[PDB]
Amino acid sequence: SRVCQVTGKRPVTGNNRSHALNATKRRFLPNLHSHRFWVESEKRFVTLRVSAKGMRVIDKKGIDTVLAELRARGEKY
Amino acid sequence: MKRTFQPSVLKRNRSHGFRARMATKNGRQVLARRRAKGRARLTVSK
Amino acid sequence: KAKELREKSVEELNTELLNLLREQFNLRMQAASGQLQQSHLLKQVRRDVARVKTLLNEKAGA
Amino acid sequence: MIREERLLKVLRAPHVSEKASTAMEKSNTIVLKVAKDATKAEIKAAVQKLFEVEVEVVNTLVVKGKVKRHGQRIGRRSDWKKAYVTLKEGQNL
Amino acid sequence: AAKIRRDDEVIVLTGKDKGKRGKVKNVLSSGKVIVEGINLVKKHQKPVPALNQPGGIVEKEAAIQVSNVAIFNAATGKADRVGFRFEDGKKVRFFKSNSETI
RNA sequence: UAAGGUGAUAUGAACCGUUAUAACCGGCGAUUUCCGAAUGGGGAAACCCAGUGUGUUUCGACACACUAUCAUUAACUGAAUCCAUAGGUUAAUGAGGCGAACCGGGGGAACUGAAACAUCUAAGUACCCCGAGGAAAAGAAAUCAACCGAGAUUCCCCCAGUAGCGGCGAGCGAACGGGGAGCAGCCCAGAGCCUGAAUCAGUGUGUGUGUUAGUGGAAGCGUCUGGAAAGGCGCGCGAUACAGGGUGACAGCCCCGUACACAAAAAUGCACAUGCUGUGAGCUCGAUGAGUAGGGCGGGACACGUGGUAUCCUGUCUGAAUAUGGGGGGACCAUCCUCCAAGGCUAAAUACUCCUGACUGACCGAUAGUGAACCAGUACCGUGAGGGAAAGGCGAAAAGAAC
RNA sequence: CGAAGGUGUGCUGUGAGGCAUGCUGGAGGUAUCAGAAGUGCGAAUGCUGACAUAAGUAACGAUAAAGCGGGUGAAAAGCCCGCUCGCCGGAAGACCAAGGGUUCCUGUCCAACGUUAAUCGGGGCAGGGUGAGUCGACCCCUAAGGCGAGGCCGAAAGGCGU
Ligand SMILES: [Mg+2]
Ligand SMILES: [Mg+2]
Ligand SMILES: [Mg+2]
Ligand SMILES: [Mg+2]
Ligand SMILES: [Mg+2]
Ligand SMILES: [Mg+2]
Ligand SMILES: [Mg+2]
Ligand SMILES: [Mg+2]
Ligand SMILES: [Mg+2]
Ligand SMILES: [Mg+2]
Ligand SMILES: [Mg+2]
Ligand SMILES: [Mg+2]
Ligand SMILES: [Mg+2]
Ligand SMILES: [Mg+2]
Ligand SMILES: [Mg+2]
Ligand SMILES: [Mg+2]
Ligand SMILES: [Mg+2]
Ligand SMILES: [Mg+2]
Ligand SMILES: [Mg+2]
Ligand SMILES: [Mg+2]
Ligand SMILES: [Mg+2]
Ligand SMILES: [Mg+2]
Ligand SMILES: [Mg+2]
Ligand SMILES: [Mg+2]
Ligand SMILES: [Mg+2]
Ligand SMILES: [Mg+2]
Ligand SMILES: [Mg+2]
Ligand SMILES: [Mg+2]
Ligand SMILES: [Mg+2]
Ligand SMILES: [Mg+2]
Ligand SMILES: [Mg+2]
Ligand SMILES: [Mg+2]
Ligand SMILES: [Mg+2]
Ligand SMILES: [Mg+2]
Ligand SMILES: [Mg+2]
Ligand SMILES: [Mg+2]
Ligand SMILES: [Mg+2]
Ligand SMILES: [Mg+2]
Ligand SMILES: [Mg+2]
Ligand SMILES: [Mg+2]
Repeated sequence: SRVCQVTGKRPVTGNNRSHALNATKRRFLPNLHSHRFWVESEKRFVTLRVSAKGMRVIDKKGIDTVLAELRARGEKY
Repeated sequence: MKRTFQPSVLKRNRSHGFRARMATKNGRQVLARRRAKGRARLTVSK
Repeated sequence: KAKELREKSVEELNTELLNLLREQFNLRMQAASGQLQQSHLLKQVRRDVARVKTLLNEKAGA
Repeated sequence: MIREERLLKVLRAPHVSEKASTAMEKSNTIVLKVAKDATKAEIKAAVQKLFEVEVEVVNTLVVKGKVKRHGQRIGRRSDWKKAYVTLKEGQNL
Repeated sequence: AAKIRRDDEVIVLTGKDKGKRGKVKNVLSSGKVIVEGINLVKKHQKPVPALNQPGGIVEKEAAIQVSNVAIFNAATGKADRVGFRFEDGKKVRFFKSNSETI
């Protein structure tokens, strides 16, 4: 599914509002990308389905910190 | 002339049988409704 | 019965069970040929088999 | 292959009729009601131990119980197994 | 718990046989009793070929409501009522009028 | 608990029992085919076919046990590729499926209303989906207030159809404050000192008490009519019992009850007391939740439709300060007041009824009341989802009509 | 020593109605003054049931066709036996499959069913009847297609697939 493995960001629903204020149901999808992260501690690359926001979270916290959250959640990588 | 009901037990069971109902979520809902109604026959069987 | 059968051993109860099952067979043959006047005997034999089997069960895993 | 407890429960009743009488007189065959789940091997062994006679061959069929209508509601008699137990030339019972 | 029992001498309180006495022959689960010489009927019994049995008008006791009979207190010659008490480790019946065990 | 019994149509047959293994009622056990989550594999449900391990005064074939998937944990094993990791096998433990309503969450209509219709309405309704509990959710202030003060959450009554929102149409519709039900507060973001010190859960025992069988339970007779008396008439009696039902017509005193008084071998609920395993109390010195708050863009939520619009959530792009600090007080600024976000837990008052027991009704009484008083979710119809009836009353007693 | 209800009659009220009483019925009814409403039917091509009408009318289902003798029986055009006559014969015969499910055979019965009578029946009731190593199924093998450990994908449900 279109779910960020880091933040949990998923498709949300809302409306397209026209100039005439006609509401039509829509979705806002997360900016998802499958990215290979180098994990020094495991001497292996880990491919995660992450939003650009989640990628910034990994830049701040570090991949080991983020992967530890995934283990605690039971979420495999 | 040729009428709409042309029998076949194999096609009867494959299309409406117990196992066919059990195979999908919506078919298990058919069985659940029929059980709540208190139906004697849930499906056509042997 | 039930108290009298409880005193018997596992080997003894297995013998009585075989005897009751032989009697059950002979009574069924007698009933089926229309030769059994005492219809009540079938229920007595059937419930004795039940008593023997119940006691064998409480002696095997207790 | 066998067990006495099983053999004692396998034979249910002699079946009486004109066909059963003629099968005995002409072919030395006894007609029985046997347990529904009884196999030809079980019926052979049970007749040999309990009736003390030698069995040549066992033939079996399943009889479908008749349905009777009682107004709007139906009744159904039980299906049962019939055995044609042929005994060897030397006849006893 | 039952106030009227098989073999008791009872007196009829209600019906065609009011005042008459008789022995309880059987007590039925319906709350009815058969009492000897009481509530007689003359049934037109149909013939049964399976006996080669002919038909016949048969006189028999018909069941009477148990509430329609009273325990007969022979000692007082009167209809009585039953009470219950424990004498020894056993429950007993007693006549309400004279407090005597049955 | 008992003098009667072997459920019904439903007799009859053969029997069981009467002072205590007849039956009947309740507690705990045993047995519990096959299908069904169905779980050894398969499958057109109730069937077809196996592997492995065991048994055979007969060690052929049958009987019996185990063998599904996934998750966590452990042991053995083990690639590309040296280590490693993946993978593989086995074992332990758990899950799965079903089912009323209430409950939290993910999605989410339209008819309709606007006397047309698109903003708006219907309505976060119907429905679909996920999950949970006896309740759920919420919850101990970055909350209000107004310079006086209040002190978590939930629910009820007001405030008030007010202030507002609104093609300022149709409609939508607060809060502040007041009266009430109920009330309870805690822990982590860490170390030391003293150590198992408050609490909570699992669970042995003990007592109280509740449930699942039960026990006792007052007092009326004569006469008349009548097929029959409970009715009329006469005279009695009980009542902490004249609730109600039955009995050949309407019974306080005939029967079952009712008021009142009692009872458990066994299992179980709730309390306290107490044993045990695990958890930690108190004190001192600290620490104080960052891709967060804030912002731009698009939406959504707030009674509040972008409006002069504060507050909340966030799909996208960004991005602080650090108690000499930060949030809020409905654009915004100053002053002042008030609170301390980015961690978590928590009972009550609140919502509901598939079911169990007791009781009640100016509710129905067979075209009514359930669709169904009755063998009804049946018969019947339809490929199917599904739809879905009609149908109660002899008599007090079958004495159901011998001949 | 006769309630409600039903069916008559008499009196009474402006009327909706009321009272009395004969007969039927067989156990319930309720003054008065208040109280509450599922409170009044001729219509809605109203709803359910019952019963008329047309009318003893149409029809009795292929125009292949019957006749007679004897029988059984309460009754015979129709059933049984017999002799003829006629019809089909690439079927209107025989055998499979599918589908049905006892309709099969024997005895017995005739209400209803059978477009008539019915002694007859695929109708009622009872009993009987289906016997496999080599006929079919199961079984081994695959087709289209289905399902599908892991997996890939998707708000959830799910979709696809090794
Ligand atoms: Mg053979
Ligand atoms: Mg066969
Ligand atoms: Mg008592
Ligand atoms: Mg399976
Ligand atoms: Mg299986
Ligand atoms: Mg297979
Ligand atoms: Mg290696
Ligand atoms: Mg579940
Ligand atoms: Mg409109
Ligand atoms: Mg639960
Ligand atoms: Mg909670
Ligand atoms: Mg202050
Ligand atoms: Mg409102
Ligand atoms: Mg208040
Ligand atoms: Mg208070
Ligand atoms: Mg009493
Ligand atoms: Mg009467
Ligand atoms: Mg903080
Ligand atoms: Mg904020
Ligand atoms: Mg303006
Ligand atoms: Mg201000
Ligand atoms: Mg907090
Ligand atoms: Mg209840
Ligand atoms: Mg009804
Ligand atoms: Mg009526
Ligand atoms: Mg009335
Ligand atoms: Mg009246
Ligand atoms: Mg009035
Ligand atoms: Mg009318
Ligand atoms: Mg009119
Ligand atoms: Mg005409
Ligand atoms: Mg004419
Ligand atoms: Mg004509
Ligand atoms: Mg006639
Ligand atoms: Mg038939
Ligand atoms: Mg025939
Ligand atoms: Mg006819
Ligand atoms: Mg027939
Ligand atoms: Mg899978
Ligand atoms: Mg697939």
